[PDB]
Amino acid sequence: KQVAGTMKLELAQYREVAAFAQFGSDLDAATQQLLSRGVRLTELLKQGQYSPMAIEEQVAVIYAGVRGYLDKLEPSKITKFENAFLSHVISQHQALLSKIRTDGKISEESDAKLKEIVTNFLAGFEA
Amino acid sequence: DPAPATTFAHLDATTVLSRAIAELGIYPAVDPLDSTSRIMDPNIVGSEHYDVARGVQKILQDYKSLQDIIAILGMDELSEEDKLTVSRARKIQRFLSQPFQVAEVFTGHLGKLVPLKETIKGFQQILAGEYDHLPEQAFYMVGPIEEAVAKADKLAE
Amino acid sequence: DPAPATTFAHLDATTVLSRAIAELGIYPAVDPLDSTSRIMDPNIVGSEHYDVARGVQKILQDYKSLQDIIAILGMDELSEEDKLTVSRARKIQRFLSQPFQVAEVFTGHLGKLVPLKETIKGFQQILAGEYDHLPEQAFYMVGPIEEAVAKADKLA
Amino acid sequence: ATLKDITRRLKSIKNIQKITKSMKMVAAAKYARAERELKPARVYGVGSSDRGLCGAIHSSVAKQMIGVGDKIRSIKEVGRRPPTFGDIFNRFRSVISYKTEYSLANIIYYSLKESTTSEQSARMTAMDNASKNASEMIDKLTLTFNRTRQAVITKELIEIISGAAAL
Repeated sequence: KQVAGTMKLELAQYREVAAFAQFGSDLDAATQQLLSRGVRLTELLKQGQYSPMAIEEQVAVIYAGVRGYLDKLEPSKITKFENAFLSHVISQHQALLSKIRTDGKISEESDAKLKEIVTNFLAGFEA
Repeated sequence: DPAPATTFAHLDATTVLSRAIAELGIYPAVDPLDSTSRIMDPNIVGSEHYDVARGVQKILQDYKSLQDIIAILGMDELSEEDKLTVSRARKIQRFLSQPFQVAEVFTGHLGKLVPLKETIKGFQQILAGEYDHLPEQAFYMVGPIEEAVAKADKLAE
Repeated sequence: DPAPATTFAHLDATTVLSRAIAELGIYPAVDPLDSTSRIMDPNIVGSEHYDVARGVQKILQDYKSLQDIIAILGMDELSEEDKLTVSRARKIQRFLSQPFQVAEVFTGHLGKLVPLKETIKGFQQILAGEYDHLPEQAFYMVGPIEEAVAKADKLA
Repeated sequence: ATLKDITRRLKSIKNIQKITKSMKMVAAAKYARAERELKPARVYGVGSSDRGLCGAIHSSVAKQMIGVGDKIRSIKEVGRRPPTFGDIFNRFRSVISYKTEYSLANIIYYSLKESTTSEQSARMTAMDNASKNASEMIDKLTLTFNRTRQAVITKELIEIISGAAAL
């Protein structure tokens, strides 16, 4: 409910703008960020077939986008990212996955663990 | 139409041909954004075949939604990465065309059969950008990617 | 379409509820430009009730005309008469919102059935600029015009 | 003609309307910055471009006709960035209007900054009109669609009725 609401609002401001995408050379920083976010949240909504996700797994990946960590990452690269990032959090941070569920929402603690897992993981990716 | 519409579901693969596409001289006039196969899946044809194909449709669909738009709003306003996907899709469309053995009486061209791997490789290469310097009409009504390159020289004089 | 065509022949007014307006926190989500009435006629509701409505309609229409120039030149490149239309418009927009009794349970705020003459008066007085000095947020989610002055005096 | 025809013409002209409205907004943004930059360089005066879609701009000086701006040569990289000192003309009047060694750079700088004021002014106007035209065209096709939509349905139904009644 939490991350969803942001994504929903942010994709809608995107949809307000997504026409100035391929014909926008002289856009203001604000509408340039609506597109960027828009294009990336869009990539996070893509999904492979025959592989449904646990709800906490979804929120962890939506989290990447809604918190802006992918804003500087190439659109074409996002699906590759998600696959590696999710494998990592299911492999090493099962505990953290255990806590996004239990808590109902994302605690300050879960907001801490993610803030660091992503930042470092991402740096490793683009390295 | 009730008849053709009711038939799709009895099928494992659908090749849909279009008059709009035939009208341009693209034969076989197969519509690449409306032809499907049950086995078009990486677990089956492999990740290489699947990715290429999906790419071809991507650039083609992207192009299709730019068409009506730049037709009136002018070519020059486009981003240099956008107007490359314009040049590449237009080549891939042509590279989809192919002289048929049974249509020699219609084409003037010799019939050509392209092995699977060569088709995957040819298109992979166009998406890559390996032929952005080659003219559009070089990819038109040929078999494998070689003949587009050869056809490019014959058009150079 | 024959269905809505046939229907419209019997309607005397439309209330239009818009998602846009809701997302701006206006409750009821009523669009003040889209919602019409056949009896919005001075010969039925009175010369006065007519003129105020048409001023409220006009100022909101003219506020829509400027929002592009607001995006283009900012708010401080308006003329002094135009600075006012915006304030007033935005202040009218909020006074059109109102708390409902039926939702006193959900919110903790007491609802308001506002008598017709107080409605007529509130917007009458806003249009005249009798409340330009008051903060924009005083008119939001309020009953009659007295409770706007009351909301402005309470804001420290 | 057909529901299919109209649906597509609709898809594209709804797209067109949105871009022309945004380019109008871009032109407006570059115009105001050019207009409030025309004032100090005009008193400094007594002592086209690459990009089309600005109406009669490039044609008006080509009528009066080395050229400055790419759209002159075909009838470089100028117009886009507000022209600085280091870098026949159109003279700005209103949003809707324009009329066609150190003292040399002076005359270059005077026209060049007068040129882009008129350009983004005109482009703003042209795109405003293109967008409004498109919007008027959206409605007209929308009306046609439904007039066609209603007729097809009715037509399909009268065919069925006639078929059952003939038995």
